[PDB]
Amino acid sequence: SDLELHPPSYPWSHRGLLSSLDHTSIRRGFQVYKQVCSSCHSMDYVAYRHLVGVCYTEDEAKALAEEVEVQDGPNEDGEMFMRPGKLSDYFPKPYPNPEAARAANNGALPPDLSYIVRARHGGEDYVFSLLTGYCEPPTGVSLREGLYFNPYFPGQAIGMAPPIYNEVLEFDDGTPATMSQVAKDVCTFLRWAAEPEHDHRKRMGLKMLLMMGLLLPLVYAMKRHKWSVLKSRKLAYRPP
Amino acid sequence: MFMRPGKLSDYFPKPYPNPEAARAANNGALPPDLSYIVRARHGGEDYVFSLLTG
Amino acid sequence: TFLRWAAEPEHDHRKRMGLKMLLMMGLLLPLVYAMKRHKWSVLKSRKLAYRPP
Amino acid sequence: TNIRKSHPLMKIVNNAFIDLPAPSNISSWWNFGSLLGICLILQILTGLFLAMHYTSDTTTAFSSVTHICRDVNYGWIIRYMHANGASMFFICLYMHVGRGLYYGSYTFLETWNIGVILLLTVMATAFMGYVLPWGQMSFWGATVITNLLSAIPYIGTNLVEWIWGGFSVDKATLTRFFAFHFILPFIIMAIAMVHLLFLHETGSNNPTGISSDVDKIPFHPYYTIKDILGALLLILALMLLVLFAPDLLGDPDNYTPANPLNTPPHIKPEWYFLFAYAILRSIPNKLGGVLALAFSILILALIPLLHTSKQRSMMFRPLSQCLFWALVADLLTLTWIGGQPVEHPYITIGQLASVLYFLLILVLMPTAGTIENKLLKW
Amino acid sequence: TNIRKSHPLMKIVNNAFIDLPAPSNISSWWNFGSLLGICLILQILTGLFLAMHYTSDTTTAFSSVTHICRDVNYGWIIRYMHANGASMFFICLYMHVGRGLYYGSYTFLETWNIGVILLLTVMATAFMGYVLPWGQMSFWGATVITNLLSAIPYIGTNLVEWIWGGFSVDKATLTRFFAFHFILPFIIMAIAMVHLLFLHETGSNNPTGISSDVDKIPFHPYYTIKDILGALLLILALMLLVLFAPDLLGDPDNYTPANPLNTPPHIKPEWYFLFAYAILRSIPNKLGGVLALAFSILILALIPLLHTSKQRSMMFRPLSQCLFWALVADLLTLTWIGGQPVEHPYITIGQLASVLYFLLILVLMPTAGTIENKLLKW
Amino acid sequence: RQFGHLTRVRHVITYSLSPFEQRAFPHYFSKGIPNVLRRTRACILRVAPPFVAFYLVYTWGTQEFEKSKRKNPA
Amino acid sequence: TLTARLYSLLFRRTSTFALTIVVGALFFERAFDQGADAIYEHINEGKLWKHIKHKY
Amino acid sequence: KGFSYLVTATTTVGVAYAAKNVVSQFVSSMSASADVLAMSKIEIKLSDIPEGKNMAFKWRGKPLFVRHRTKKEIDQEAAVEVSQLRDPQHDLERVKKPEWVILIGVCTHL
Amino acid sequence: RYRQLARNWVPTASLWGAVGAVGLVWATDDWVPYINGKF
Ligand SMILES: CCCCCCCC/C=C/CCCCCCCC(=O)O[C@H](COC(=O)CCCCCCCCCCC)COP(=O)(O)OCCN
Ligand SMILES: CCCCCCCC/C=C/CCCCCCCC(=O)O[C@H](COC(=O)CCCCCCCCCCC)COP(=O)(O)OCCN
Ligand code: HEC
Ligand code: HEM
Ligand code: HEM
Ligand code: HEM
Ligand code: HEM
Ligand SMILES: CCCCCCCCCCCCO[C@@H]1O[C@H](CO)[C@@H](O[C@H]2O[C@H](CO)[C@@H](O)[C@H](O)[C@H]2O)[C@H](O)[C@H]1O
Ligand SMILES: CCCCCCCCCCCCO[C@@H]1O[C@H](CO)[C@@H](O[C@H]2O[C@H](CO)[C@@H](O)[C@H](O)[C@H]2O)[C@H](O)[C@H]1O
Ligand SMILES: CC1=NC2=C(COCC2)C(=O)[C@@H]1c1ccc(Oc2ccc(OC(F)(F)F)cc2)cc1
Ligand SMILES: CC1=NC2=C(COCC2)C(=O)[C@@H]1c1ccc(Oc2ccc(OC(F)(F)F)cc2)cc1
Ligand code: FES
Repeated sequence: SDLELHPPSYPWSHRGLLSSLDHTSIRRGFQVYKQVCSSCHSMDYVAYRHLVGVCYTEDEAKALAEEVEVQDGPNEDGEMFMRPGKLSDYFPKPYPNPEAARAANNGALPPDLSYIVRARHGGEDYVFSLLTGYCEPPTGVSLREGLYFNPYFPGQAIGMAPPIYNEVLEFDDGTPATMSQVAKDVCTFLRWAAEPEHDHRKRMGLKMLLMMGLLLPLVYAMKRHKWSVLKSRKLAYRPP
Repeated sequence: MFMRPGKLSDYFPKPYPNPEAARAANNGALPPDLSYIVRARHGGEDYVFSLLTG
Repeated sequence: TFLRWAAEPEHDHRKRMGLKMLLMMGLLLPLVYAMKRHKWSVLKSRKLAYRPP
Repeated sequence: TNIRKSHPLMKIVNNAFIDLPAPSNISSWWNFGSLLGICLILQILTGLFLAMHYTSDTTTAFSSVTHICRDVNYGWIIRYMHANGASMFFICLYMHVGRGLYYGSYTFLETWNIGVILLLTVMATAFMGYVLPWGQMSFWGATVITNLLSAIPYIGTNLVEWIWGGFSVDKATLTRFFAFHFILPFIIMAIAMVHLLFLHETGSNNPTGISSDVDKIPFHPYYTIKDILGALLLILALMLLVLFAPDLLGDPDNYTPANPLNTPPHIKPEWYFLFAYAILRSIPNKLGGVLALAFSILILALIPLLHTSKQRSMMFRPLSQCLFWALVADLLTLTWIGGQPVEHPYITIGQLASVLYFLLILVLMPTAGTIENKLLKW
Repeated sequence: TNIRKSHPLMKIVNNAFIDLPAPSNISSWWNFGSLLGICLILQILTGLFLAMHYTSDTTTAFSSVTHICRDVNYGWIIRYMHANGASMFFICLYMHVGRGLYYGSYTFLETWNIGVILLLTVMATAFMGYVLPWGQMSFWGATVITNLLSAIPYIGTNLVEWIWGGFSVDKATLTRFFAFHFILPFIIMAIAMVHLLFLHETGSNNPTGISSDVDKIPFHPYYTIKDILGALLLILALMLLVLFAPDLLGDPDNYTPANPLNTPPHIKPEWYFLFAYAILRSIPNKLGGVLALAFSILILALIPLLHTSKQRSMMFRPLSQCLFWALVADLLTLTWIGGQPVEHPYITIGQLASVLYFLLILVLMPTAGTIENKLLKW
Repeated sequence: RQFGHLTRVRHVITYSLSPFEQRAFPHYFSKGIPNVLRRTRACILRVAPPFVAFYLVYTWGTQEFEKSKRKNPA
Repeated sequence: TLTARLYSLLFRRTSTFALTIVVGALFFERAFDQGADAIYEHINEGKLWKHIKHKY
Repeated sequence: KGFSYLVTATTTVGVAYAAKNVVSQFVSSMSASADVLAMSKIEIKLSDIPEGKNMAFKWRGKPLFVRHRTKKEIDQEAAVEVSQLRDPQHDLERVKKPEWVILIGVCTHL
Repeated sequence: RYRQLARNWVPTASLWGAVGAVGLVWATDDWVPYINGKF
């Protein structure tokens, strides 16, 4: 409690200044959210459309949308119905409110995952080392039950059961579904979910650095030119 | 969700849960909300009075 | 009557203020008007004389 | 020596409003400038208060306004003030422009064109403000009017959709109109600063139209008292509306929330745009109607070049005076027509009024200037 | 003759920014004034764009901002710019104030006190802007800070509740903070106009501290080029953050919606207020801490009277230079402390840093001025 | 330009009186009513004619709208 | 010198100096975009959707 | 002169590029958001509507009618009165398929 | 005579008209090769 273990720094394929997200890794990581996390955890800020051009073709995304049941607004009778999802629907809330979520999780509310990378210090490093960090308590530690030991969490007692282990799911691409591999992929997706802009921003960064490489010596040269009149000048005092 | 008795703090209740429900119940016509009705019809009280008695 | 009140709860307060506004303006309009005339009296009264040699 | 004359900030205020040589003989018609300033301050204050309570989401917006009127302390008086305020502003504006035309104040070109821009800018402001409550008129008004820019060939459709930020006037349009409506009065204040800056180069015109340097008087106290008197009268008027007749100048459909499925029986904008609505409605063709609507306003900018009289002011110009009042009455008629449904006889009254309007400004009053000149042997 | 010198509007711009006699020798430290202007324009533009998309209802607000970042075209870059923009503004502000202190620019009293007000006004602005997203920090930050006004005896409780418009920071507070945050930059622009107006009475100081009338140079083109160069460097910096490190200067708790039931582990305001947070936190007593926080800022206003040196600028004042940099480092320390939880050793580091701060301004640097005077036989 | 070099005036005498020496409303009705009549007679034939015509075009056209909305026997 | 050729051809007349700059910005925009883009997309080989999209 | 003005000309080009970018970005910010484009278009399955029967849908928040038309409807709407209509428009140019008429389900009147 | 014996702004306003044409076409974004000719 009130101790440390701050995450180490894993060499993500997107750590580098000009390095984009691995989009194949995002695709796998989505799968990890879909099959594992989405039972407990919402992600209210992603819609099926957002996967298009990122990790899924347009109709692939449509397939994924059609797979879910969503409520739709009042019909003729003034009744609510269910339908298949479209691209336009946001990824569905696993419970109809937070209190319902709590009842289902021994009184703990699972955070929405939209921003989770962004709203926890350490981001991907934190979350990765969380999922892969579960260990048996040290000698002398006894946790209230249904709260698990994890050295990377504040206080070390987390109300989340270790959600991740080998072959916990099947990969579209068929990548070896080892525990560490699935924690990487889900983290990659969780970064993208928190910051869709990651790649565009990094592209612009490059173009900004380039333009500034041009413009900074250029304007600096303009400055020196004008000021050369003054820099060169020699003064002479000549009283009679 | 539960039901309870109203308090002072509750707004006067909607007779149906949406407009489409209201329509079904009124041969396809939607009864206007009455909050502003005096204000949102030319003639105000004179209009509405002569409507009800007309 | 209820439908008027529902549309405009303020009906009575507004009408009270109307009265107080009319009253204050009854005071203030001739008052300030009098102030105006006073200052301007210098100018209103003045007589002009052209007197070339 | 004396602070009012030296201190960098006080100097300006002194030069502007205390020791400014004003003509002896400016009439009540010169009150309007100060009054417009008041209008502007009034809107900003009442506006600011409203904006502490209002929301610009389609779903919350109509009710947030009524919430001001029911549950916010004195929210009602503030709201009705800002609304009647907008009317008082346009009255002041049209009176002010009237004086410009009749007394030949428009000879002050820079002052004048700034003024035209002030007018346009206040117009934009009030157009977008009227949308903010999200009533039936607000919505259908804003839809029809913005759609006119669709008649622009090549780019019309794209341009209107970019303003909207979608395929109709919807969530994105309201939120941006809130933004624009907030910042525009600020820009109006600066333009008005400049408006004055140029006026202060020439000093004021007067009703004779004849130079008044031989009979100027210090602004304070003559015109300080007189502006105050005028402001009282403006307040008398404003509050008469707010406290006795708050809805007199508005449309009731604006108490019925905006509904994209049910179009109101007669769609009109606010009264202060009715003359221009009626000109627009007179033209069969839609781009024609647009260009007429624009010209009904922008023509203001041309009036300086259309001046023929050897005398500046209409005081001594009987024929011109008659024509001036003709134009005024015609604008009353254009307003009547613009509030009317498109049926006989109004279609034809409107067409005539529209012809008369442009005819007066571009042909009749120029001519009259000249006839008068000949009557005077120059 | 020449338009730039005559025309009422151009004259001002000429006098202000083209033909203004500037000292030959002003350093990079005089860049900050222009840069602050840029900061201000930058915030207004990016701000205006954001405001076309944002809503100030507790329920919609957090998501409307994220909507800008997900679904509005380029909304992300705009938003991050306005946020890093706010940091760049405070950097420019603290650099600018630094130069004031070191070079004795504060002898220009009117200019200087206006400046203090600019600082306060920008502070208010950024405080209220940070609330607008309605994150965990936004909310709990705004709560703690506004609550300090509760420590005002007699009226404290009432006063804080009136600001809020209720019994906690809630719906009414956010909507009004949106309003205030919008109009304040406008008022900052005017105050800044005035800030310059007074500066233009004296012209600029320079690093020697010695009058420079014998060696002035026309502003354009020497300082036009040089300000541009500076603005590039500001842009380089701003965009480095936005495009490489957009979250570097912020707190992650501000990605977690505001929740009145769960208080964050460490509550801090933005970094640009940390020195003052740490001074406040040093005092046991709550009204004590308030008055210290206020004094840590308002003391700026007194520094003119605390000047002892016979020389204006610190250029030739070694002892004073050391003390100046001591103050700077101390403020770095106060910032560190203010970002830290209230535990050993930080409680005591903070207390010391707080003492050191006031000690330097009110006793040490006055003294040093005087010691230096004696070292020079005056 | 400010008071001091506005223009050049020669040979003109201005006599006036303190406000505190004088009535605010000298002969307000006895001079003022006649003056107002004089003022109105002067302008009404320029100003009133248009508004008469407005009232008429509005009277007529309002009632032409009335008539056309009725039925006629045919 | 090259610069001499440029001065007399493009830069002496201010109308021409402007025409130069608009036209050159045109070709610079296209060139710089295309080149920097290729620089980024080689630095990030394999990782972009546009690199993997052939699979779906 | 050439050299020193080259620097100037170069400089301006770079700034123009950057400025173009800054500006046009701000501009697209005002054009419809991705979420408003996601409601741009609506897909309808034609094999899921029967012959003669109307089927309503929701479009830009408004009713949107598609109708499968019989050869009765097609021929009876083919040779109606060319000119005499209130709003003169023939049928082979209100539609793109003879047997499919698509219409927004809002009365033009009120 | 002497205005008309101006008309020396005709070749300069020719070059300013190309600046206006090419400028509006750059700011707004086929038959110019390379630039946009290859989208
Ligand atoms: C896009 C903008 C379009 C163009 C703008 C049109 C402006 C709209 C008009 C508003 C009224 C403007 C007032 C004009 C200046 C007044 C001139 C005036 O007072 O003339 C009077 C007669 O007064 C009188 O008889 C005064 C009676 C005032 C009449 C009320 C006006 C009706 C409002 C109509 C609203 C649509 C004679 O005065 P002078 O020649 O100065 O002589 C004084 C005595 N020697
Ligand atoms: C409520 C407000 C509170 C009070 C305000 C405090 C201000 C915060 C401080 C920011 C930095 C201000 C800069 C002060 C003026 C700079 C003076 C200066 O450049 O001095 C240099 C040494 O420079 C150098 O060595 C330049 C190095 C610059 C150091 C970076 C500063 C660190 C930032 C800390 C942030 C919290 C010597 O220059 P001169 O005496 O002019 O002599 C020149 C050569 N003859
Ligand atoms: C229900 C059995 C869960 C499944 C399946 C997953 N998670 Fe979870 N998670 C759950 C609860 C009840 C909580 C709250 C924990 C607490 O101590 O109160 C959580 C929390 C997280 C966190 C937050 C860590 C922090 O610092 O707060 C993360 C990053 C998280 N969960 C991630 C996650 C991922 C990636 C999952 C699928 C791979 C996943 N969770 C499944 C309950 C449940
Ligand atoms: C020229 C100045 C202004 C004019 C002409 C003006 C005009 C209008 C108009 C016509 C309305 C519709 C009023 C109604 O019928 O409900 C309105 C509403 C509003 N205005 Fe303004 N306004 C101005 C300045 C401002 C300013 C500066 C603000 C805020 C900073 C503001 C905030 C509002 C708000 C919140 C509403 C919605 C509430 C309401 O409808 O009353 N206004 N404005
Ligand atoms: C916000 C709107 C406006 C404000 C605040 C404003 C303000 C003022 C002020 C204070 C004056 C001097 C006082 C006066 O002579 O009445 C004035 C004069 C003037 N204004 Fe305006 N004005 C506005 C709009 C306009 C418009 C729309 C026009 C013309 C289309 C205009 C043209 C003039 C002219 C010509 C004068 C000089 C009058 C004279 O000296 O005879 N103004 N204005
Ligand atoms: C001194 C000038 C200004 C400063 C220092 C400033 C500062 C801030 C700050 C610190 C935030 C929080 C940013 C964040 O972390 O999300 C913010 C948000 C915001 N500001 Fe400003 N602002 C300024 C001017 C303006 C203006 C003039 C407007 C609008 C007219 C505006 C509109 C907004 C809006 C809508 C937000 C919410 C969106 C967001 O959080 O990014 N700002 N401002
Ligand atoms: C929005 C914030 C501000 C803006 C836009 C601003 C603007 C400017 C500008 C343009 C200059 C002239 C250029 C320069 O010498 O750097 C200047 C100078 C000055 N400002 Fe500020 N300023 C601001 C805040 C402040 C503050 C907070 C202070 C003091 C607390 C201050 C005190 C001064 C002083 C003393 C000078 C004269 C410097 C000299 O000539 O040596 N200003 N300001
Ligand atoms: C005076 C002749 C005797 C027989 C008719 C007696 C009725 C009174 C005279 C008016 C007759 C109505 O006939 C006419 O109808 C049209 C259609 O609405 C209207 O007139 C208008 O028509 C269209 C309206 O879209 C416009 O293009 C046209 O420019 C305009 O004149 C007038 O109302 C009237 O000119
Ligand atoms: C040096 C003596 C040998 C024995 C102690 C060795 C430990 C190192 C020295 C510091 C001892 C800690 O004891 C002390 O604890 C308090 C409580 O948090 C902190 O000190 C603080 O106490 C409260 C905090 O609310 C403040 O009112 C007080 O002004 C301040 O000094 C310091 O951390 C430390 O002065
Ligand atoms: C200067 C001026 N010259 C003349 C006349 C009359 O003719 C002669 C010249 C005037 O009537 C006036 C005038 C103008 C405004 C005013 O009161 C204000 C001030 C400021 C204000 O807010 C604002 F935003 F505009 F700044 C609102 C009202 C008082 C007097
Ligand atoms: C006047 C001035 N005197 C001096 C120095 C340097 O010391 C000598 C005196 C300056 O650097 C400057 C200066 C100040 C601002 C500026 O660029 C602007 C202008 C306007 C602007 O928007 C605003 F809202 F403020 F109006 C934003 C930036 C350029 C130059
Ligand atoms: S006939 Fe359909 S709304 Fe009038």
